[PDB]
Amino acid sequence: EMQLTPFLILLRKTLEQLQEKDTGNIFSEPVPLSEVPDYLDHIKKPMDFFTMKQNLEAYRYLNFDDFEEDFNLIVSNCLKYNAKDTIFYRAAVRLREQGGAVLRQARRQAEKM
Ligand SMILES: CC(=O)c1c(C)[nH]c(-c2csc(N=C(N)N)n2)c1CCC(C)C
Repeated sequence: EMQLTPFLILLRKTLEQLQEKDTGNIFSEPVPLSEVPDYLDHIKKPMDFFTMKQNLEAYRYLNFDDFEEDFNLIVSNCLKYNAKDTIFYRAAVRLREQGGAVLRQARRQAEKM
């Protein structure tokens, strides 16, 4: 229950804040399946911040939980695919932590709308 335009503005700002936490830009674009031929063997739904931006602009996120679910996929896919002793795995842990804080604040803003 709220106006659509301010909610989308909030999600755009939140998505920018989450991307800023991915300093290596390793989550900015889809995992290149040509370079990782086995990626889809066990990853059911790839996700990345560019796809999230597309989904946002296509009006596919109309509540906070659907936005947060796709962010959580970025994290969970990376934890699943990569071994614990890799930079990629630790980057996903760091994004989970830093992004979680961004998301809690953004949700508190939405609840005032
Ligand atoms: C495995 C994984 O989880 C990846 C995540 C989160 N991002 C990327 C990525 C984005 S862009 C790019 N570019 C090149 N040239 N590999 N790799 C990967 C695949 C990395 C390869 C080297 C195993």
